Amino acid sequence: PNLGGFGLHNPPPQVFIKNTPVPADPPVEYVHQKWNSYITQYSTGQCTVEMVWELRKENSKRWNPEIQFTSNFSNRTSIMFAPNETGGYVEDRLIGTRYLTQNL
Amino acid sequence: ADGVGNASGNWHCDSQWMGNTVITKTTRTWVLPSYNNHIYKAITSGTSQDANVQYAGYSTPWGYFDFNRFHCHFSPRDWQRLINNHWGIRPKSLKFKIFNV
Repeated sequence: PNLGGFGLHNPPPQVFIKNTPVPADPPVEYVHQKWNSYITQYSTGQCTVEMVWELRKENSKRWNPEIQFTSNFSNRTSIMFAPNETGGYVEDRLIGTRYLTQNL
Repeated sequence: ADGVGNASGNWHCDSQWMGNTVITKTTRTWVLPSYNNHIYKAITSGTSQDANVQYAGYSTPWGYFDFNRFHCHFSPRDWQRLINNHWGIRPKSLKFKIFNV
């Protein structure tokens, strides 16, 4: 994929969820019409996502140290990659995967 | 054990990381002279009158091996794998060889 990631012929299936319509009070005398009357509903709950990832171990004979991703943010008014004073979660830095090196 | 024309050992330098243990192997070429020309010498601080620098002892015809620094056993890259990923280290066992004399 041009945006990056894993191209999949069979991607994870889409998970669809709706609130089942709860109809409101029907008319005592039957009428033939489309039913537009509903009780206002919403739902909430918890969802767990569990993914298994396969890894390739770094195997290298390089003598000198390599590049590592580290915290070099220094002094801040809140922790980086944490909530701020008002509780907003702050990730201001994009992090790629390419740090270790390998020969062509 | 072995003749003139056979090597009595092979070169081994690697680091192996298995589980909670790392094994370092390293090989060097060493040179030994004949020290003191085969005698022991009583050595002192000489005529020095300063008590702080005074000493008495012996130099020997013998040499010795000192591997007691970490960079003997760890490449910088291995030292990096150690310090970034682990909370603790201690030595467990030691094997030493002299060969191809």
